[PDB]
Amino acid sequence: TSILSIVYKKDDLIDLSRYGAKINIGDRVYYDSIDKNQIKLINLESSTIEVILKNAIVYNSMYENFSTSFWIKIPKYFSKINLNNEYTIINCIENNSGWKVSLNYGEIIWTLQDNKQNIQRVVFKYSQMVNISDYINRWIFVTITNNRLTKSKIYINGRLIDQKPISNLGNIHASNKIMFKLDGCRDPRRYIMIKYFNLFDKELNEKEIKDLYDSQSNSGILKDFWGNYLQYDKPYYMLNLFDPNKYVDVNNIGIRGYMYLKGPRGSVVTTNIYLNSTLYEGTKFIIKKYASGNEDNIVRNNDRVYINVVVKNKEYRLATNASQAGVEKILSALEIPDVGNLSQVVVMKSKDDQGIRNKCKMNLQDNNGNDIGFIGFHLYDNIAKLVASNWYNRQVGKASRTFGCSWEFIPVDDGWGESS
Amino acid sequence: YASRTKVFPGERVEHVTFNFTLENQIHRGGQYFNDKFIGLRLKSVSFEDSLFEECYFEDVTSSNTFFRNCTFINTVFYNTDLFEYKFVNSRLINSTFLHNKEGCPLDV
Ligand SMILES: *[C@@H]1O[C@H](CO[C@@H]2O[C@@H](C)[C@@H](O)[C@@H](O)[C@@H]2O)[C@@H](O[C@@H]2O[C@H](CO)[C@@H](O)[C@H](O)[C@H]2NC(C)=O)[C@H](O)[C@H]1NC(C)=O
Ligand SMILES: *[C@@H]1O[C@H](CO)[C@@H](O)[C@H](O)[C@H]1NC(C)=O
Ligand SMILES: *[C@@H]1O[C@H](CO)[C@@H](O)[C@H](O)[C@H]1NC(C)=O
Repeated sequence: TSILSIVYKKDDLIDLSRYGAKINIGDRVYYDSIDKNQIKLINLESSTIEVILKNAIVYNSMYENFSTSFWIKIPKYFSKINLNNEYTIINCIENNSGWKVSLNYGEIIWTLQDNKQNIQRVVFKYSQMVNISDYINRWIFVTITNNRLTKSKIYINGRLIDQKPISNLGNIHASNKIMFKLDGCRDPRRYIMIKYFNLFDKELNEKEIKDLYDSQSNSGILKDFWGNYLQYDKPYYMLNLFDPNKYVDVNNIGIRGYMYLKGPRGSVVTTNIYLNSTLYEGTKFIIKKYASGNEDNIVRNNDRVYINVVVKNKEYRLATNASQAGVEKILSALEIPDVGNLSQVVVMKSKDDQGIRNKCKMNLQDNNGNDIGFIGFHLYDNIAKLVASNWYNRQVGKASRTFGCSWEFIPVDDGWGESS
Repeated sequence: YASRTKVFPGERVEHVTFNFTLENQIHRGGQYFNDKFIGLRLKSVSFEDSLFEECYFEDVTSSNTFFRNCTFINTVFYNTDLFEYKFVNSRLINSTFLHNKEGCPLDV
């Protein structure tokens, strides 16, 4: 049911569908080292991806429903130069007729234009004043459905954001060639990243789109704050979803010292452009592989690893005393050699028992393979102290809402621009 | 007290530190480039029409201190009680506030 499917291969891009669409690539198109199937397009002329379709599959009908899907990553807009600068990223418009996706300050837009130059637009709008954003500089699954008889709808991560009737529109033509380049952007240092572009000759429903989201989500591999692959030996800042205005901190080194959530988080501001909350606050959490036999530095589900802690640019270890009072017992950072037989083994957990994707959670386990439990926080005399407990596991068994067993890993990225 | 107020219209400053205490002053039209302000107390000091660029404010406590019509670029406010009501009609660009002191939301 797929007509175009741009997928990475041996130092090139090919089409999975049985149509053999011609592909040509510029000399300035880049690829991520770990996840090469994600494509970076910078604001230049040579940064071009041209895909040519077959005359038998060119959209030239008036009742033909069709859908598209892709993954997109849009860096932060830093200055006023980006305001009111609607710039195009994909065109299939010829003779002022076709379909185009474009980007504006906190906006992603679908545009359809028939032979009569009638314009229909569907928009997704995300703010940039928020404390922590789910969209800024993070991967977004954008899919777009077009039913010529009812409406045209936009889906962000599988959920409905906007819909607009298109019954008035007449015959919509499409270009034989489809476009990938930043077009109409005044900013010379603005890029995007794109991943998995798919086209379908029918209107997709909620079920099929959710299935596609889940399929392309790579639920069996851990993800960081920016939606990329989690890697070992890389320093990560830590965020708790349920308490996101505090950061992990230490007070004393060793067992007598406790790691806690200290706050509040600071701010980064640019008056009228962005007023986010600082993400580079606290103590880094390096991940060290223990038993994962995989050659890649990519972290997968159910992996058994160790976690280093960077305190005054020195690397310590997570461990807790298994034998102490209660279940919600305190974790600590200790000298690497002096761990002894303290519980240090952690299991990385992304998808649940049924395989439904959720955020990163770590399960402390002992040498005997007994679950100390999920890592989270609990308040002892007004201090939000880090604890590993099986209470989270109990609520998971009861299908209850666990509180604090969900963590988020934030590496330093150029798309955020914060000063460390 | 208001009669005794001192005024310094215009001053350009290059790389240098600034730990001191000022009382009843107005600095106007200042242009400070990459200047760090460590361990200073401000009592009724106002900066007007000033430009701070790659500045650094640390351990700053201020009473009746304002930054009006000021522009901050790539500046960092570390361990300061300079809350958002002390920047009157200012413009901050790529600026960070870290570890803000505890204080009242308004002037006391
Ligand atoms: C605001 O910052 C961003 C990011 O720059 C980083 O953060 C700054 C505070 C400072 O610490 C820099 O050294 C950091 O690199 C700027 O956007 C980037 O600017 C750099 C130029 O050094 C350029 O190489 C990148 O391509 C820019 N990225 C984008 C997407 O434009 C931005 O320019 C700063 N704002 C202003 C007004 O200059
Ligand atoms: C600040 O520095 C000056 C010299 O630059 C010095 O005279 C003064 O004593 C310093 N203040 C403190 C608190 O040390
Ligand atoms: C200070 O602001 C005034 C108006 O509020 C403006 O005319 C002036 O240019 C500003 N000063 C500088 C140095 O730009």
